[PDB]
Amino acid sequence: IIMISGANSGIGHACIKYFLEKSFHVIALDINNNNLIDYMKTDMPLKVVQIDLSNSEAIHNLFTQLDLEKLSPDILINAAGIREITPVLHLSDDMFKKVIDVNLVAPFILSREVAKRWCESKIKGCIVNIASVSGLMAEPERAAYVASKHALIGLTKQMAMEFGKQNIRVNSISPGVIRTELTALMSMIKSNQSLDTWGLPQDIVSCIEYLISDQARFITGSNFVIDGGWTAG
Amino acid sequence: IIMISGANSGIGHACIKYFLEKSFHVIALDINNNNLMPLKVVQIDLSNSEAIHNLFTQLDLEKLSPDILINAAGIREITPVLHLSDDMFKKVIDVNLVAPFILSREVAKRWCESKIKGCIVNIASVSGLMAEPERAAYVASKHALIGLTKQMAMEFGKQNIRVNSISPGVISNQSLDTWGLPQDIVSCIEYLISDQARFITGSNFVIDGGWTAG
Amino acid sequence: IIMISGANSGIGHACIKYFLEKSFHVIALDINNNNLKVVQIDLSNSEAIHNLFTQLDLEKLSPDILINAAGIREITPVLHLSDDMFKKVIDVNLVAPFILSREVAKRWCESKIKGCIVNIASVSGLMAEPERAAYVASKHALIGLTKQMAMEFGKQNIRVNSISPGVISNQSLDTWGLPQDIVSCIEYLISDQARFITGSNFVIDGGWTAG
Amino acid sequence: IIMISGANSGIGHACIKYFLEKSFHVIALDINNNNLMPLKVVQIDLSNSEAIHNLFTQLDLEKLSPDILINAAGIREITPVLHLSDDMFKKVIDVNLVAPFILSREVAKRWCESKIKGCIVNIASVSGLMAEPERAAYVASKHALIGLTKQMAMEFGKQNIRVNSISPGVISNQSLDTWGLPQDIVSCIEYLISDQARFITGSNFVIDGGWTAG
Ligand SMILES: NC(=O)c1ccc[n+]([C@@H]2O[C@H](COP(=O)([O-])OP(=O)(O)OC[C@H]3O[C@@H](n4cnc5c(N)ncnc54)[C@H](O)[C@@H]3O)[C@@H](O)[C@H]2O)c1
Ligand SMILES: NC(=O)c1ccc[n+]([C@@H]2O[C@H](COP(=O)([O-])OP(=O)(O)OC[C@H]3O[C@@H](n4cnc5c(N)ncnc54)[C@H](O)[C@@H]3O)[C@@H](O)[C@H]2O)c1
Ligand SMILES: NC(=O)c1ccc[n+]([C@@H]2O[C@H](COP(=O)([O-])OP(=O)(O)OC[C@H]3O[C@@H](n4cnc5c(N)ncnc54)[C@H](O)[C@@H]3O)[C@@H](O)[C@H]2O)c1
Ligand SMILES: NC(=O)c1ccc[n+]([C@@H]2O[C@H](COP(=O)([O-])OP(=O)(O)OC[C@H]3O[C@@H](n4cnc5c(N)ncnc54)[C@H](O)[C@@H]3O)[C@@H](O)[C@H]2O)c1
Repeated sequence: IIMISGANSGIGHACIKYFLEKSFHVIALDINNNNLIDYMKTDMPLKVVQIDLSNSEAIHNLFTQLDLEKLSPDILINAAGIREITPVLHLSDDMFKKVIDVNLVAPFILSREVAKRWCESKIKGCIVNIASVSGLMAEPERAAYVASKHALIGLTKQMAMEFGKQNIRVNSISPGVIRTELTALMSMIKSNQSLDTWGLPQDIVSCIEYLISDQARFITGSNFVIDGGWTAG
Repeated sequence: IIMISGANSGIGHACIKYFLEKSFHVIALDINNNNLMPLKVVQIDLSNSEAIHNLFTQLDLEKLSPDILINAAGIREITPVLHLSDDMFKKVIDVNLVAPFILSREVAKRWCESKIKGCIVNIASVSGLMAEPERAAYVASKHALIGLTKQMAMEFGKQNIRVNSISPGVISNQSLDTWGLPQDIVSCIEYLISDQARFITGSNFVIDGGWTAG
Repeated sequence: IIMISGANSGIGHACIKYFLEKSFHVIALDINNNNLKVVQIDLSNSEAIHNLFTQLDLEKLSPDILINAAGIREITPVLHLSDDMFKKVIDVNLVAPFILSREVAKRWCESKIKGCIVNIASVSGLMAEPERAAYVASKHALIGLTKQMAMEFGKQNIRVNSISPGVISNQSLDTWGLPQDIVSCIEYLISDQARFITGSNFVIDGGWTAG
Repeated sequence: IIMISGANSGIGHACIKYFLEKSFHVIALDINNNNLMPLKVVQIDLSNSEAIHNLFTQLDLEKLSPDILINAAGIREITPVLHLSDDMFKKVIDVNLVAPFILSREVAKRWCESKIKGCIVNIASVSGLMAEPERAAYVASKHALIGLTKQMAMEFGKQNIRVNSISPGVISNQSLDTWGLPQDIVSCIEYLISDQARFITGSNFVIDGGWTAG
């Protein structure tokens, strides 16, 4: 059982399809589901929850439903995220906070909750946080985004230490520019990379597969940068 | 004119005495004032953003705007993560990240409108570079702050607004055989705000007795 | 074809085993050989490297993939660490990766062919330790070098990445790392699934660098 | 007494004026001397480690042990990496990394022997934190030097020997509209050797006008 946030789009949605193909049971979290409706009509082992991850009450109601339905996820993938592009002086309090509530607070809460159940059961859990190269190098017009992505890397490290004794591994992936719904400008992207190729969702999906695998037994608290050389210098 | 949050204790408090004694006009922000000349002391809960907005309404009525922001208000939970509630996680984030962001946006706005230089110094921590147990919020919030620092340094650089951070160690795991003291952090602030710091922006100054070395 | 330095021991030897088993033409380089082209070479000798490349230019053998795993760790108080012991660690741990990396990249650029280099660094490339001045300098240098060479050769599809093993209490996890944790990472990093990965350093360390 | 490599040019040079003018006895170390009061000038190739060992034998016989060491001698190749030869890479390493290693071990030996409380500053670079085109040896050497700073800080910390580095940017890819000047490096050196730097070691001070910010 693998629980994936941001399931309606981009990376999270490429994960939904990939992991259903390899016979995982998938719990999909997203605030929209227009791009999951078709799959909901099938008999695939797919539980879709509609949920505003910025509402921490709704996150409890999620865990109430999972407990009552007897779903303990084995893996959590925190991919849901938002990103502002607005001058910092135009960025309102609420919207700074929204970006924080989705990108940082929600991963923390979902992580505390799955980890509570894993601790209680002696299960060997796995968590992957999708941060960003904005968690390492800043960008203009992105105060909250950079802040939130730096915070999530930090959080990954902290929570790896908190739960390592229980063999719950917690890692992050920091994508560079990946072509999804979230994303002249193209030549600027390339001029800031080393590779002349576009980042795709499959590059992140593959990294997740590596990091949830048995081969990743000794991997915790690390940040895997998947960015075509953006952070190189 | 320097604005200092966390003025009622430790690093912020030590900054009060020191810049008053250097002849600065001081605006002191803290939720407590028991521990508190050109000194405006404000009793304020900095996790309440409505109260930061009202502070600025008062400051604009007073035609009083800071040249310098020191974000030293801060809280550290010590709680096992399973016992760290939603609200406490968020409170730590609202004090340690959201309040520096709001205070910084606000003083940046007025520096940009007045076309005046400005300087912000953010008090982070070594917990911004290295995690520790029982510190989910503290660590995430301090990391976030370091990232906030670099971001706003980039945002405002062209307008000559410098934004830097300091990451103190503790004020065995150290390299030096001495205690970190408040004055070690004050001296670095003094440096970061000075004319000698004209070319320093987006930098994190670690003052930690070798704690982060290895 | 894959070239692996440090082939006689630990991480390098584990790779020889795995990549034969996977059908690769392996080229092992090492000073010792007591444990497939096997070359006995001291990599701290720059003219031996140039000769290996001479020989290899005559045999048609230029690797598709390079794995710099040859390394030595002094454990020496820094006051007793001689000039020559310091240069040697630097010559093996840094200079040789660079010479070996420049040489394969030369042939890849000429042939207009993709290449892949994985540099075995260390968590000592990120966090210092006492009594390891050369080692820590050298592994910090190699992380630097990986990023620089990732930039240098990106637009020729030459990918350059590194791995920072922990030890193969100061960790988060209660197990010991194994040469296979590092081999599995090298495998991932040379895969077609790593098309987008360059300049990155992969930490594989049980949480050692976490905090 | 302050020992300064690279004393003939740029940052080492500007340190010569500066610390002479503040009453330090200075030992200038460089391979050239055309741009060079209690001053001892040594013409020395810092890539030749026999000569270094010589200098210190001599200095011991003159009972001159420096109190402070500034490692500023440096070289940057700008050369495409396919044209960077073995010798060229080794030379950059020998100057930028090996020499500061040796000079540092040599002055620490004497501080430990005499029970002095010494101070070392390493002049690294933003290329110690970020790669650039055509700078394989420079980038590797400068990353090496940050790493050595942390390690020797850890080694000699029980002996109150502080080891720190500074990472100059350029002395558009910056956030500030401005050039670094040697003085920005010199003031930072002055701060790191001071009594207010008592709790500072292992640290890396970036002075780059936002280059590394993102
Ligand atoms: N695409 C990129 O270039 C890129 C690069 C680096 C990092 N990232 C990060 O990767 C992750 C996914 O990015 P993507 O490109 O797939 O984005 P995307 O916008 O295509 O999809 C993100 C999904 O998150 C969901 N989400 C947002 N807010 C939510 C809420 N409050 N409750 C529930 N769901 C919510 C969205 O609705 C969406 O379906 C994010 O964490 C993002 O910051 C993306
Ligand atoms: N002392 C250390 O070991 C250490 C180390 C690294 C970083 N720090 C950081 O340095 C800064 C100052 O720490 P300190 O040791 O001086 O702490 P302290 O507890 O002595 O002082 C912090 C002050 O912040 C104030 N504060 C907390 N919440 C507030 C709110 N909601 N509104 C207004 N004020 C509030 C407190 O009332 C207190 O006066 C903080 O950012 C802290 O995280 C401290
Ligand atoms: N095992 C660990 O805990 C660990 C941790 C971090 C990094 N590393 C690094 O991984 C790499 C391999 O590690 P290992 O555990 O396999 O060490 P090892 O001693 O088991 O293997 C090193 C190999 O490198 C070869 N080598 C050393 N000097 C040489 C020279 N001058 N010329 C040619 N070959 C030479 C040795 O002969 C040996 O076969 C090294 O770069 C090392 O620094 C290891
Ligand atoms: N200027 C910048 O923008 C900048 C940026 C980042 C880092 N740095 C670093 O700052 C330090 C000083 O830089 P600078 O700009 O003053 O450089 P520079 O070239 O102006 O001066 C360096 C000096 O080191 C000396 N030197 C070189 N090789 C020597 C040898 N083998 N023996 C003795 N002396 C030798 C040279 O003769 C020269 O006088 C260096 O370590 C450099 O890498 C400078």
